Amino acid sequence: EWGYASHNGPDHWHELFPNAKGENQSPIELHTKDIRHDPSLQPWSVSYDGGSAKTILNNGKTCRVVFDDTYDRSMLRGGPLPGPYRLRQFHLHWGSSDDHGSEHTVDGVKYAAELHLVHWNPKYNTFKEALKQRDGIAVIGIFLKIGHENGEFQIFLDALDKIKTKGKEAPFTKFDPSSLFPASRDYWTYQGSFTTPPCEECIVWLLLKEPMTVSSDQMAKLRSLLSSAENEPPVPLVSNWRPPQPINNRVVRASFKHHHHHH
Ligand SMILES: [Zn+2]
Repeated sequence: EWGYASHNGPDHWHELFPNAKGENQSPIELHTKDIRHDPSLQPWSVSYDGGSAKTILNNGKTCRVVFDDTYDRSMLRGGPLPGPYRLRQFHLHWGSSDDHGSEHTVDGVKYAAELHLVHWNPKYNTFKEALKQRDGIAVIGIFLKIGHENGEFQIFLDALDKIKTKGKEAPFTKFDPSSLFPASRDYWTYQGSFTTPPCEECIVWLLLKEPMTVSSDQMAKLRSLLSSAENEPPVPLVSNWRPPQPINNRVVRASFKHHHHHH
């Protein structure tokens, strides 16, 4: 229905999805000088079940891994969340070249890609109902910095062979996404929305400070996917990222103390 071309891109979504025009849209630019450290922000911790991974697919917008959220198996707790959230799926956004690709930016710096781990509050009984609440969904956002090749990320990349084209899907199991987390757990949080239509404003964002490193070759593997079906001309699935939206005056807090700015 929508896309990332010039006729159906972000600047054209609001015409079909009113929420695109909302006041709490994501992503946003992160300027450390305008972000306050909140000492009350507690740590977040996860308990994932690698056996919970179910499918990997290509919907022509990105590549997503779907997990079994029929019950509390892979949970996210702590941080600014009121209770535990179920892991439902993770997907990526990336650019055409290594110099850009992430949706959020930290002090002007863009990364090659951004990984979004999507969770939802069971208190709301159902993902659909949860989508209606401002804190219904929680998303762990991880940046991918080019550097050392990532071993665990390779497990995921290899599977891409099975879903080169749009509309494809295949089994994917025994993969624990926490294996991709950097050593640091410091994060930034604010309330926003899904970066793709309908752009619901039901997300509590947790962006980790330390990015995950991946090799240029590995990113190359990522860009090998196609945004078009099978009996169609090869169209590379690149640039599936949304530019920053207006921060307005939303509170953006940091769980860590940044020593460089004051005494
Ligand atoms: Zn996303």
